[PDB]
Amino acid sequence: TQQPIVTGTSVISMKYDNGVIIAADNLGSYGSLLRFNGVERLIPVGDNTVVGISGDISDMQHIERLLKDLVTENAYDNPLADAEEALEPSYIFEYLATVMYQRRSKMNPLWNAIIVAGVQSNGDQFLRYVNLLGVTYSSPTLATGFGAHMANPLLRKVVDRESDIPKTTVQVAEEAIVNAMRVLYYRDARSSRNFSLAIIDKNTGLTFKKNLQVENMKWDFAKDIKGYGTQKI
Amino acid sequence: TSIMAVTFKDGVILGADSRTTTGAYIANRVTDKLTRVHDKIWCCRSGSAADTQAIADIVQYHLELYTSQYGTPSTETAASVFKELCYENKDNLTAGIIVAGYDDKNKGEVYTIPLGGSVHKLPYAIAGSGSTFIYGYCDKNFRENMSKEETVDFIKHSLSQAIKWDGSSGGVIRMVVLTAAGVERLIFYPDEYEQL
Amino acid sequence: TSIMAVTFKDGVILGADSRTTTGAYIANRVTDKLTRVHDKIWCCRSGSAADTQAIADIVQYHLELYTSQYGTPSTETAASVFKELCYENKDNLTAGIIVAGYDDKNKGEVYTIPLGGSVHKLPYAIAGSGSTFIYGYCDKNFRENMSKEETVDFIKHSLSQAIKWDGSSGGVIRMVVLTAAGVERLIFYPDEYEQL
Amino acid sequence: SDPSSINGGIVVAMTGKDCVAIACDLRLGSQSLGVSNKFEKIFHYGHVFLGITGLATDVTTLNEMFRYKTNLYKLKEERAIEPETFTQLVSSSLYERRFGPYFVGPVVAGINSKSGKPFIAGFDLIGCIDEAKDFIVSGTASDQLFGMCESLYEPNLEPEDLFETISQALLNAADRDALSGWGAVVYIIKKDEVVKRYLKMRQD
Amino acid sequence: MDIILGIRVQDSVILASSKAVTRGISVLKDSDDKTRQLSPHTLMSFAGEAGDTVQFAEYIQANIQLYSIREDYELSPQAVSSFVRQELAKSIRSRRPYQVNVLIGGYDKKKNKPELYQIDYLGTKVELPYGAHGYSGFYTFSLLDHHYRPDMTTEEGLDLLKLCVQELEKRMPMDFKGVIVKIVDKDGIRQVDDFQAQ
Amino acid sequence: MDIILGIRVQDSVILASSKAVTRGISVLKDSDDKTRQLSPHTLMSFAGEAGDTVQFAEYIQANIQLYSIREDYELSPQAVSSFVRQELAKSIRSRRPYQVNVLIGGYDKKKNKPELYQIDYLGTKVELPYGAHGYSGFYTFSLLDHHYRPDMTTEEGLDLLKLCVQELEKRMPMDFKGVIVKIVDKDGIRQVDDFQAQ
Amino acid sequence: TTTLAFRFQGGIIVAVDSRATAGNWVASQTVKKVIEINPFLLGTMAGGAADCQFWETWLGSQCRLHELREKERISVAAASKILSNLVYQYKGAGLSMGTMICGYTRKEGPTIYYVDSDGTRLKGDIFCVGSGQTFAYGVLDSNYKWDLSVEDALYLGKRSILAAAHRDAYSGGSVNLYHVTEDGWIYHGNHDVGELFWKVKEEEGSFNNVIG
Amino acid sequence: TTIVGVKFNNGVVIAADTRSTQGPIVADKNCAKLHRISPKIWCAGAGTAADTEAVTQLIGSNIELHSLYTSREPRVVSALQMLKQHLFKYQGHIGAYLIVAGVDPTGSHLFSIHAHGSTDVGYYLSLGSGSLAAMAVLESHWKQDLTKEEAIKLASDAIQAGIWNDLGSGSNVDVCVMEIGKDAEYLRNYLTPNVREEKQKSYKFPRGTTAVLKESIVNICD
Amino acid sequence: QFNPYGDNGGTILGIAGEDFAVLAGDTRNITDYSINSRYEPKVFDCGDNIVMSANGFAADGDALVKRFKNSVKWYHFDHNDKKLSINSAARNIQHLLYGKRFFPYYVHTIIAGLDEDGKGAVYSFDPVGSYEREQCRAGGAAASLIMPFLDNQVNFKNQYEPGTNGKVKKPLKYLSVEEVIKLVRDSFTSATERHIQVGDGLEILIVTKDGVRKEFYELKRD
Ligand SMILES: */C1=C\C(=O)NCC[C@H](O)C[C@H](NC(=O)[C@@H](NC(=O)/C=C/C=C/CCCCCCC)[C@@H](C)O)C(=O)N[C@H]1C
Ligand SMILES: */C1=C\C(=O)NCC[C@H](O)C[C@H](NC(=O)[C@@H](NC(=O)/C=C/C=C/CCCCCCC)[C@@H](C)O)C(=O)N[C@H]1C
Repeated sequence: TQQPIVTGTSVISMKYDNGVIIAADNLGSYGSLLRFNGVERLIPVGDNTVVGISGDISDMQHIERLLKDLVTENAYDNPLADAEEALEPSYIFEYLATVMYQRRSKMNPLWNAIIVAGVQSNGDQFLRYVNLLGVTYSSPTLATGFGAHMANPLLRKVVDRESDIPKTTVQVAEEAIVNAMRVLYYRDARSSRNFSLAIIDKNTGLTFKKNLQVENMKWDFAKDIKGYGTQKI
Repeated sequence: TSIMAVTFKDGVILGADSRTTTGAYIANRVTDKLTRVHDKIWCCRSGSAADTQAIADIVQYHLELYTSQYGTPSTETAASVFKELCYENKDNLTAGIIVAGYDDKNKGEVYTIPLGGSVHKLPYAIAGSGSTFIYGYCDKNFRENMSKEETVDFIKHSLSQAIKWDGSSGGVIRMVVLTAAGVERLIFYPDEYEQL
Repeated sequence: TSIMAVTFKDGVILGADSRTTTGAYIANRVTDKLTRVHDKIWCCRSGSAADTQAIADIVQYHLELYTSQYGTPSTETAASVFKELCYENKDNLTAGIIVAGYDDKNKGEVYTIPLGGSVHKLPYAIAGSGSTFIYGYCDKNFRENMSKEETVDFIKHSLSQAIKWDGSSGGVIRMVVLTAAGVERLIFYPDEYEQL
Repeated sequence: SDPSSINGGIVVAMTGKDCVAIACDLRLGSQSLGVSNKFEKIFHYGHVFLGITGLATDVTTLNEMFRYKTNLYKLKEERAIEPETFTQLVSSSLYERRFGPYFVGPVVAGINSKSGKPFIAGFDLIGCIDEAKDFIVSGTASDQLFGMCESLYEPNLEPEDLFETISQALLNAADRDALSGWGAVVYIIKKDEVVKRYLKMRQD
Repeated sequence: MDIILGIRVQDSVILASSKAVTRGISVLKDSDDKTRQLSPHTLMSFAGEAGDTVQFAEYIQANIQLYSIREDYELSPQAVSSFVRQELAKSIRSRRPYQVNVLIGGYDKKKNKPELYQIDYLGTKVELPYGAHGYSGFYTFSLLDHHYRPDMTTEEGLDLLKLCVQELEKRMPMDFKGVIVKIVDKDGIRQVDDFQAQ
Repeated sequence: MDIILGIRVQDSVILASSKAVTRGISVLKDSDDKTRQLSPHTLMSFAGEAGDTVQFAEYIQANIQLYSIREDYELSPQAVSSFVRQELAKSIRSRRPYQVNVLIGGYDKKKNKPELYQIDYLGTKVELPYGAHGYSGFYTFSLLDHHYRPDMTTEEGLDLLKLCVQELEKRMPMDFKGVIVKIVDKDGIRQVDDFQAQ
Repeated sequence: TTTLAFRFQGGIIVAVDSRATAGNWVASQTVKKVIEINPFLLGTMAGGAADCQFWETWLGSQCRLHELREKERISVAAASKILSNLVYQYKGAGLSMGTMICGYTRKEGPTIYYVDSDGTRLKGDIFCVGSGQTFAYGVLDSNYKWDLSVEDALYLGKRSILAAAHRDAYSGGSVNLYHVTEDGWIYHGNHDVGELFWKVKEEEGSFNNVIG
Repeated sequence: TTIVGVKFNNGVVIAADTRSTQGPIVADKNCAKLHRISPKIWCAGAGTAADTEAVTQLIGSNIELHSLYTSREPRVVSALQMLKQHLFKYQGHIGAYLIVAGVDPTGSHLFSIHAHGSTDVGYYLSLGSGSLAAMAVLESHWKQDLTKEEAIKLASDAIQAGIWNDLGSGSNVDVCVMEIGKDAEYLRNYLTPNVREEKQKSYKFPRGTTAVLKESIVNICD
Repeated sequence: QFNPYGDNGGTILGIAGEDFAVLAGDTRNITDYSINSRYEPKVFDCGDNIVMSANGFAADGDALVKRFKNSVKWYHFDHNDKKLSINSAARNIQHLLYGKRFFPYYVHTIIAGLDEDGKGAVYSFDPVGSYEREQCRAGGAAASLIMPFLDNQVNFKNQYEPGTNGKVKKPLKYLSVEEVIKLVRDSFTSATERHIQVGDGLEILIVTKDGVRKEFYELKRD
């Protein structure tokens, strides 16, 4: 039984016709103090899987070491470690899912919400969630924390049901995800303007974008708002 | 919330962010924490929105009546009515108020009313959650009798930093200039103060 | 407590106040929160005195053994051992540690280990109760690759402010310069930094 | 601890073709102990009916209150109160005690003497009004009544069918609730006559 | 709790009430009468909190006697029970409520029938063939549910009672020192001073 | 609590123990024997927590019987009482302590004298002419403090007891369903099956 | 839950209801509150359902193992102490069970043992356990005679549960009867309280209060 | 509950869902969360239903009496001050979260009042459990100078964001348009996107199925 | 403090026919007022013609199903691929559950299949292992809504033969698969109306001697 201290906020994602996209801002909050700014909360494992983590940063750093070891280990006595016997997104998830539930069951959880995004060897898109309680689920779109409330309603408009995935392109998708990242910057008091985004396309592979920024923000109308009811000037 | 009021050569200037949150959710991003209680007496509101708005609305009523009967009230007086409400109801109020006004004889004046309900008159005063992050900065950059520009800059910098560190602050930076010349509203957007 | 470590052109410098209080009483006014874990790897201690001293003493033991067997340890390694102790025992520790060391290949390096037990490598880092008051100041005055003098001044100013506002800080300001040239101890008295 | 679950009991009202039905159980207990099997929860003032589930003492109190009020109402208005008006009266009567309410769940049923239109409505303990066109449920076994109604129910049933439907909803709902049952009564209301029948059900 | 039982037979109402008064570790009295006569044909038994119990009963008594004097008429049991339920329903939402439960038994000289009323400190009132307050109900309701008949005579009823008092002395934890019985009928209220072995 | 009394007369020890076993609202048994024989001339009465009570007694029994078999000799009461005080003093500071109070009465065939021991779950042991556990002591100690004499006969003692059991039925809240009495002397342990009216 | 068991001339009678609740919610009216430990032993379920159903099935296993080992049917006094000691090992952990171990051994005759998770083990002639115990005691206590015919005793049981099922909100469903003889126990049907109540009312004239 | 407010070029529009609940049970599948304070000043309310209704009427009643006394159309700032001062008086115990809007002799207005009494002002707002779902849509499509039709669409969509994504919201969409020069138009059940599919079977019981014990007629005529 | 448990809503239903059985559940997974997924299967085919579902706290629900399936695997290894009887499965699950009697699986579980006579069979459990075989059973969030309906339409409770003066109870004629699927759809569309946690989709598994089949229907998404 612990309590998160340095934390990461939302992690949002969805899947398009050829893969998946996942993003998370680069903030490391410490209460209300926006203390750290170079935090990469997107962990790529191999080149067909990206793991986005939110929640306690120290635990995230720890899940990170577990992921790297999972890779180092898979290589051992594995002549096809970079081929037929390489790490699949589904293996990486199932592993974390296991670790997560075992830790909640020991009353010493890893204070996080995780989304494993990627493309399976047979092309299939992989997107699944797991949190400190060991709870898991899937959906054409997934978000943690604040994104669950604001990002999902938006992304779901793009891919509402399964049949919508093949009709969605990377442009449409990456767009929605970037707009969602903007909305979260407008209303989440624990968010940053800078974020990272990643795309795992069955054809183009893994495209990992860093240092992005929220642009095209409407603020102008802020000038026409004076007082809180009866004030005029 | 990040708020401050600075006196200078021509009078006084009030500044504030525009973020009001309820938890981690930003309830309003374009809030106006700069309230008018008289022609040239304004205040900066921090603490409970409901508490400060209700106190402000009452002070405004009192000063409107004060005028009708005895003419124009001093900035010190407006501070007194605030202080009176705040101290007398300390147990049911969460309001940190900064009172700034322009007088022709006194020029610029600033009064700060902290949670206890005590009153403090100063050259400048900062308050609100984000105010803690810029104590060292402001103490090292404030100077008495700066010019309107030097002051609009002192405030723009100070608040950009407060907004930077404090997650309970943000949005746009609003200002209000009080001088013999009149009353001027200023607004600065993220795109500007973020890169200072 | 007010502590920080800043990297610069020739390596790195560590600074701290010397006040350790138990309530409102200043238990020790001439404390040394600048601890040596290796020849050119030191740390800044904040949080529980007993917790940080105990952790420090253990890291020093580990690095002494690391040496005997594999030679000189990197600054990143010393940070790792600290981080290992701090994360693994998070539930019984109240320690905020800043790790700074001088390498010949990496020059100056700074790692900060906050309460959670996570590790952060940065150009400079501040910590301790008084650190909150100088977030805005330091962010506006720090510059990369400053000279030994520019850096000793950045730290002297930053800490004089932290000591000014935070009652949990005070006494004398202590510094430690780490460069290829060696290790230099610096001390500044109230009479000097108070009037800056 | 929970006032609305000391005595128990349920009430349900349904609308049919030019008719409305309202039924209740007859239990009155004190926790697990059953005390009376004759505690009816339906009352009427003129052609308007009122079912009241909840803490018995309040069920009695409100009945005496609305009797009193509807009486003076008839003396001054020189006509009997209508369902729609009575609903408003109940609501404000309850919200009057917003910060120390009567722990009850009222249900109103009747046909508007002037328009001939059927009318039923439910209230929460502080007067919030819910005016449905199909059915209103109330009591310790309200979840059950909801499942029963949402399924069984269909529009414009005849008085003879609506009886079967509301009786089946009531009965099967009550049988899954330890605090309801011990007998039941059902009222079938038409613009001209009102039939009151007692049902045969388990007594455990 | 204390033993407060009530049974309505053909032409009368019988009230049984424990005679013990225990305070902590000691049984201070074995001859206590937990009852008050409200009018020539109306009796009320009560049990509950230490002070409330008597203060309420006497208060209710005084008021019914006053109505009698003022109207030179005796209020029907039903009416008396309605006045009492009202008093308690007021009490329940007052500053310091009365924690008293009562059984009201009387003979309606106009309807020429006996009536039994059970009312709890909340103001819950119900009319019953037989009733009880406290735990007593727990062992006696099934007995009566089994052996009760509306046309029973006062004698038959007094036996059914003895049956209940027996089960209560057998299975109940506390020593309630026996009961005091009273009959209410067309002729008024009288006590069966011979039940300690009837 | 339950009734656990003990009185040591001239040439024997008498133990009286309530026969009731109540669980919440219902008295489940009226013929319970809250005692265990540890050896031919040593008897132990007990009262306390629901499980602990029997589990402790039988455990102590088994051990004393084992010592008897192993040594082909019967431990003196004093010794048996020292073994028991030790067992409880261990229990008191263990993980889940035994909440059992006991009275130990036996006849020392070597000293040719009866002995009575009172020991509580804490491991507090004291030797007494008469003693009791629970509240019983509260009404009986003054009776015995008044009417007790060391040279009383078993008959005199059995009367003094009847006196106590009477005060207890008079002033005690609970109906303990009478007591079971037992005598321990030079000839062993026997039960007075006629005290329900002796 | 209401469960009773009494000893008499004809042996032992065991009657229980079948209502299972979770608050005011009636989970089941079809629960088997009589665990058939074996052709000569019976267990009653009161308190926690799983706690009884499980640990009593476990008891059956232990008994069977005793017989294989000792080539001799286990005594009721011993089967009751195995359950008793097991349950006491968990004293404090929260187990919740009030039960009756009933049987007929040539060596003890008809015997009834009360066993609850408190560690209490009691031998006796009449026992009623459950939230409806007082209602069954009422009926049972005043109509019991060692000289009841195996037929009249069977009825008194069935009726004692009917009484409890009525008054107690947590009891109900149906009645389950068992007759304990040395040759073992004999089931005596499932009696839906739904119908049994009305029947008894009419035929017996009781429950006069209820309106029929 | 999901309620929103959107100002457009010549007025203001407010919308809301129609689901009411107690715990996880839907109390009313189609209740009205749009309240009329005066002919052209409507208030949308979230929180404790009975409270928004009651507080809405009280101020509505007083604004009417005030209107009559002064012989002037009601102002939205009047409803805003009477409302907030009432809520503040009750230390937040009256669980009312309101978005009040409308037109009056001084233009078109849009406000929001929180149960503790603080008020806000803006071009678009939302409250309720669907609060965030809606705001996500408003922050994504609101633009300055919307037309009456664009505003209704935006408002309507924001409410939908809640119906679908929020468990506390659902059923239908209620809209109310208040244009500077015309009569306010209340559009009850503007959208009804949740009509139950026809049941698989009819459950009409055969008469005589229910067992009755007794029967009788009741007297209604005095 | 850390709370190891959570609630993901959902509701399951199991009905047993004469030579078949069905186990259905909605496919919505929630957390408070948010929807985690509109489609996350809850009923599984564990083999040997046994369908199962542990509803409540998803993490515990999956752990349990997983553990059971693993049990069936070894049962085969151990007893030469012998088919695990539905009743044996039931007893095994009771041990899985009670094994954690002091740190329970927060789930209400139901399994369906065919007995050793070819008759439909449904088994339901306690979060701690108590189990009973039954004709039909609803479990989960809206169980209190569905069960009453089921006692009425599947076992004809409180239903009598017309005219017989409520003296002859309706006969227990048994339902066919077609008729049973109707009560399942109606049970869920009705539950979806009044329970905010029930909706999105209805996945049904049908077990016959010929194996296991799946049927899917949508439910309102509000
Ligand atoms: C007799 C009734 C009785 O004698 N007393 C009433 C109290 C009795 O303990 C109730 C018992 N009911 C049950 O055993 C029920 N099962 C449970 O209560 C299980 C509880 C598990 C708790 C752990 C938390 C789980 C949270 C899960 C969230 C999805 C029924 C269903 O078996 C009872 O009725 N006893 C009868 C025999
Ligand atoms: C909007 C939904 C929303 O905004 N939030 C979700 C939760 C909301 O509170 C539910 C609300 N439900 C109701 O209003 C219901 N009634 C009640 O909640 C009544 C509460 C009474 C409390 C009385 C106790 C007072 C103690 C005082 C001590 C001094 C239903 C039945 O109307 C809702 O649906 N809100 C919608 C509009």
